[PDB]
Amino acid sequence: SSVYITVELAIAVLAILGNVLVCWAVWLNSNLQNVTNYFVVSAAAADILVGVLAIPFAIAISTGFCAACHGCLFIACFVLVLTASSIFSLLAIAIDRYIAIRIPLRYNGLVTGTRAKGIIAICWVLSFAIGLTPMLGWNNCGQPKEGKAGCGEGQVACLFEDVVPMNYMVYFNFFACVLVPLLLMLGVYLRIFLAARRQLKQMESQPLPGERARSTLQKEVHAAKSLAIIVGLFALCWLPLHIINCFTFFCPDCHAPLWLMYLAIVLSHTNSVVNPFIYAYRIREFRQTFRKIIRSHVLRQQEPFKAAAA
Ligand SMILES: CCNC(=O)[C@H]1O[C@@H](n2cnc3c(N)nc(NCCc4ccc(CCC(=O)O)cc4)nc32)[C@H](O)[C@@H]1O
Repeated sequence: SSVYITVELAIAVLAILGNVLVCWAVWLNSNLQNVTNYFVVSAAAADILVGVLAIPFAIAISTGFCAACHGCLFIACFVLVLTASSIFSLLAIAIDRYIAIRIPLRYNGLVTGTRAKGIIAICWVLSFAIGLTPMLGWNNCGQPKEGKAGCGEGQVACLFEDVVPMNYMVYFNFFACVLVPLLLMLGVYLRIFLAARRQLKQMESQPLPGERARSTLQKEVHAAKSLAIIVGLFALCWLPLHIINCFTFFCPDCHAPLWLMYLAIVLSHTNSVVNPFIYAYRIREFRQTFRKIIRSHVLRQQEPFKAAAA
């Protein structure tokens, strides 16, 4: 459906705009320049690449244009590399927040700029490795479906499920790229929520009653509700599609309809617009820099059209 195409491109636009806004905001505002926001900006940079490249490629993965088998496989693998990078760098934000809340005394000496650049280098090496695995031999290109070839000789209708094996999708891709990060981000959230709960408990003993503690609680509560949003949206966005993959593979009896496939693919991509944008938006310092960039842009654009009194 062209309804799928337009929704897909609408999301691609929002993915670029929101995340460019996050990258501009960190580049302009001096106060936003800390190690946490290197992770935020890396997730944002990975989201831009999803919007600019991965989403267009994922549309071609549905249109079924005629291509060589491995060339079609190449396009599908690149979707996987670019989406994985967006997941792994989002996970880095979560891990950074965990170390901030659990070990606040040692955070600065521990999460240094050199180490942060190392963590995101690993994210890409991970995304390349998992995403390009089907290219090294784990593919369906041994038996190209030539019945559908009206394609030329040695060409196939370029479909994801045609070229990418479902045992790779379920055993490797779903496990490594969705479930494990989701389980870890959930783990991180539960611990951050726990710390905040225990903190409030010990303030109720009121030995001070507390003002150093008062802000600590506010930090932990803020971090708790931010990570609830990250994880909740991540699960809402990525689980439906991958469960369908487990549906298709683990249950060869029972297949999902076409409209449902598109909806799930679209949902998978919308994680790139909301994560980590909503996390960023939730910080007041991000929100006020957003307002300044937007308002400045609108005023610089509208001023030539604004007539003086005479
Ligand atoms: C790292 C995580 N990456 C991903 O999950 C990314 O890969 C892609 N994807 C992961 N599973 C899948 C998946 N089952 N089908 C697709 N498209 C194919 C759509 C489709 C296939 C077959 C048929 C029936 C054939 C016919 O009779 O006409 C119709 C539509 N893309 C995926 C997504 O773009 C995601 O963002």
